[PDB]
Amino acid sequence: AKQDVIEVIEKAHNNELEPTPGNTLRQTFENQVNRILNDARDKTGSSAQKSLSEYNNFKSMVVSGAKGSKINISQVIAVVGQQNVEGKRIPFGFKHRTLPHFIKDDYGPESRGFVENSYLAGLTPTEFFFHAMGGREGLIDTAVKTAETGYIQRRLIKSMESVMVKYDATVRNSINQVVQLRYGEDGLAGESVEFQNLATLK
Amino acid sequence: PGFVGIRFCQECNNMLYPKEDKENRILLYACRNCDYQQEADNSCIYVNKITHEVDELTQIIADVSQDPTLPRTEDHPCQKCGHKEAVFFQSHSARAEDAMRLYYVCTAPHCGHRWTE
Amino acid sequence: HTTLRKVTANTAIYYDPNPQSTVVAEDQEWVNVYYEMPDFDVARISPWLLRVELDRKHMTDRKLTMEQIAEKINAGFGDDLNCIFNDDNAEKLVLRIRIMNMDDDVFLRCIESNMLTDMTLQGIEQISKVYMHLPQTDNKKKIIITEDGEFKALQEWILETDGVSLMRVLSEKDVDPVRTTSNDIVEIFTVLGIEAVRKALERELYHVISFDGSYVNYRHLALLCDTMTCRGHLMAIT
Amino acid sequence: DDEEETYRLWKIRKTIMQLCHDRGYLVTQDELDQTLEEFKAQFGDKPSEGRPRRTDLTVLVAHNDDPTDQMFVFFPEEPKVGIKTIKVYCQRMQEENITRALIVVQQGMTPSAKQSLVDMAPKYILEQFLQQELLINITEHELVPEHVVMTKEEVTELLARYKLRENQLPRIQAGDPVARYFGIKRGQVVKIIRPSETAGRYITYRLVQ
Amino acid sequence: EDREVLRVIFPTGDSKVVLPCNLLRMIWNAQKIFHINPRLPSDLHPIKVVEGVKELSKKLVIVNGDDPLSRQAQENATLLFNIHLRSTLCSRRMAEEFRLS
Amino acid sequence: AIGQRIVATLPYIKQEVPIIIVFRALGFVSDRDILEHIIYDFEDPEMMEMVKPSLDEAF
Amino acid sequence: GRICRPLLIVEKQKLLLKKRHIDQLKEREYNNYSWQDLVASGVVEYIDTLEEETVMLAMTPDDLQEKEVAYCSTYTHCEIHPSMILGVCASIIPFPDHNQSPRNTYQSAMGKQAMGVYITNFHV
Ligand SMILES: [Zn+2]
Ligand SMILES: [Zn+2]
Repeated sequence: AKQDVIEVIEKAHNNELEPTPGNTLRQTFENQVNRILNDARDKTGSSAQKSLSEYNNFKSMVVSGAKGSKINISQVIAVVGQQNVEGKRIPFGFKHRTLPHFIKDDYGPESRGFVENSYLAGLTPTEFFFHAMGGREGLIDTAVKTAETGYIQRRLIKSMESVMVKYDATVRNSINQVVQLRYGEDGLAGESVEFQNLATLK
Repeated sequence: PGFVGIRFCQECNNMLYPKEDKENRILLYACRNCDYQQEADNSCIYVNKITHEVDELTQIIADVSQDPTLPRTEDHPCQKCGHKEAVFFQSHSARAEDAMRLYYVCTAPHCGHRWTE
Repeated sequence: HTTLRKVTANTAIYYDPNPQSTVVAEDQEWVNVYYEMPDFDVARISPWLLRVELDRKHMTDRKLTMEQIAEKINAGFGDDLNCIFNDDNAEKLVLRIRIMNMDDDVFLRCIESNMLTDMTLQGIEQISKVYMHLPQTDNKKKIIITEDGEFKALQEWILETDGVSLMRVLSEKDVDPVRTTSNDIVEIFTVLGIEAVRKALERELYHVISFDGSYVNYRHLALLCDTMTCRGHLMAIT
Repeated sequence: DDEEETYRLWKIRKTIMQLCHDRGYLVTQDELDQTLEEFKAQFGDKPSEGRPRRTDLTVLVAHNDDPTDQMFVFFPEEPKVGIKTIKVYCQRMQEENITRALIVVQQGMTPSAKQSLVDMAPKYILEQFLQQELLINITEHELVPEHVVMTKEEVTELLARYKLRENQLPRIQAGDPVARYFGIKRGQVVKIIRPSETAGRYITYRLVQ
Repeated sequence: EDREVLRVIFPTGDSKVVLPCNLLRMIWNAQKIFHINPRLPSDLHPIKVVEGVKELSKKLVIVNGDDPLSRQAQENATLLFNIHLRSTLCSRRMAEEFRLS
Repeated sequence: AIGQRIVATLPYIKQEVPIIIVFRALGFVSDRDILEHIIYDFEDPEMMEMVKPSLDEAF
Repeated sequence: GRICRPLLIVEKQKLLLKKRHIDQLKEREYNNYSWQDLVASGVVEYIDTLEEETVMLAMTPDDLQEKEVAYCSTYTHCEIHPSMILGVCASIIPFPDHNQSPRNTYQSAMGKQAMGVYITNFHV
């Protein structure tokens, strides 16, 4: 995968790369590199998953669905993978560099935040910092979405709070205006319904 | 076509603005501060390069070859001096979409030749 | 949408006192081929010329020609702004403007800066970009019923725009006015109405909820969407 | 420049015929589905020079229930229609003893003209339409459900069945695109029939405002 | 006719629907409660299936009233379920698929 | 209006001020002097045309 | 207010920190050879965030080795140790490079609520 990314970089450097419709050359190069590295991550994860025995306890908990996922196993055994900030690779926070340990204009996988180690192998210092950046993104998202989502929740509640099913089976608000002549267009409660198949449709 | 530069009066050192002389039907450059006039030599008053076909080799300076953080290569020798080593870097300039193009500079001192593959 | 700037390579203003002997050397052929017969009022000519250079790539990418461009200029500004041009054969796609009769040169600069922004050569305003593609998912494919009675998903071209003019795009030849829609619910309300925006709003909320694989009972979406549309207008939850 | 002009005229006429048919006016099947070539044969393919002139595109239909209840469709030539043109059309309607009309403007209509269209409502119910919004029949859109103007007897039956007042039904604006398509005024109720994924079919009723 | 109504309701061929009663599970429950032998001929008259499904459909009331407006609203409220019911409790399916008594 | 104008939001002043006005207020009245202070390479017409609107606005 | 950090200066492709400096640092308590003597020897340098942009760092002296394909070959500084990127509470995590980073953040927060002996003179 790293040789593939090197080949794509060499193509871009020699102007042997032409953009695809709907994207600029930078975006096309980024798409190619990200596709290569995602393919590498998925292939390595499949290798790790097939390596597992029936006695593996990660596989036990993932199989039962109790906890974990196959991506977690891949990150613990195979490779942690690409770290993204705002949906893109690690940005050039220095001048044309992600860290002072890299050369300028280095779009390689390790420079831009591809963790080629597993959690058991251990991250290198640059992989450690990039992974901390990616995890900081999740912490910020978790801590910032709450206010907006809670305000949305309160707004929805105050907008619909008094809408109720009446004894004539119509759904009405406090003003007694009719919102639905029957709840859900069918006058049925949502606990008792369930998924089925229409046998004469297909 | 090429751009057109600003030219200043010879008396007040203010910029000369374009003007047309109907009597001779000829372009003049005249100062709206003093009463100076000059016979133009280009005949072009304004140029807009919407395509922005700028040769970024002109923006490069040889001093960048002293940067320890730039990558160096031995595979692209200098055509002007024959030095083997050379630094390379991308455009990293706005208004340039196809900016994966590499620009090379010779690391030999006092040569400073710059080129592109 | 394509403005003159999107297809233009470079503009310039010259002082050409007599078009017969132009300032530029490569534009002397077609200018005399145009001037040997009087097509316009040569007396009502200004010495300030505005030469614009196009680029073959953008001309071909839109199937555009100097004829259409010159027609659009002579329509937006009438006969007051003369425009001439060569054939689509020369190595450089060039066309020359003059003003027919603030000073003249400033007026040429102003109309240059305006034409390069507001002169709509082709397309619909407010639609920046459009992407054509084949939908691999059946939700955007064309689901028909074959003569045998089976559901068949036809793999057809669909366009996704970056702006919205649903009002205009619907009324275009070879555009489906039945399935063409938008995600801007306000335009759906303005163009199609309250029940159309009710249905579209239900679709968009369902898309937001289900994109992460989740599922919410439809009666909850229906109740929310009826709350926002039961009074004939789009009632924001605010 | 000209083929597209006649195409637009044909499309506008097609939408107008569909609209009149949906309002309940007597429209023959032949003009209801009129091919573009048939339109060119009947009106021409050179509107720019004057064949067809928009004054030749004028439609006059009669209601199925009442032959005396007719309706006009005028196609003014000027892009921005002025009050004088409205007065001319109202004069013609007075002469021919017609009380309903549609004015398919091209660019728009002046404020004085709109105020004239609003003030004299009890005499002549004449509506305003942009040619841009008649190039498509919005009722054929997939998002638009089936709208049906109920009669006063039907509305009374509805309010008596569900035992409610008109202000308790959901609403539809008088300026709604579909309300304007069906030419319905305040006080009228429109029955909307739409498919429901939980019930199969759902009928709701919206009062015009 | 129900098939065409479904085809206009679900213009995409998605038969997954959310409905009150899981009729296949109830049929399975009946098969196991009464020890239905799928290999033997059944003693269920297909006319009994038709009549029973019609009476059942009459007994499932979401909108109450004999007036035509209530009749149409009742038709609409249980349309999809009644289609599912008629296509599941069909006489042929009840004869060669479920083989209920 | 025609091009891009350069302004300067000085402290204790609630209105934008053209840069050329500020340069003249500091004793540099000739346009040559101001562009000597702003543009250090006179072989570059791009910088020149981008500063020209500010001069045209302050004459 | 300029936050900076110390780094080992690098010669052509070698550290200036020779073995003699380590020798004098080992007997730090006898010959009073301290950190300041290391800085004064021109072997260590404080580099701020803005000067790091112009610096080419080696993560370890192993990066200064001549390789089959040289990455840089023109380094200017070296890390004293990469683990010094961590702070006080993250420097207590063992094997923090084998954890998901949110876990390291949660521990760095939870080492501060951990009981111990907050200070020796707690009796007074
Ligand atoms: Zn002067
Ligand atoms: Zn050289």
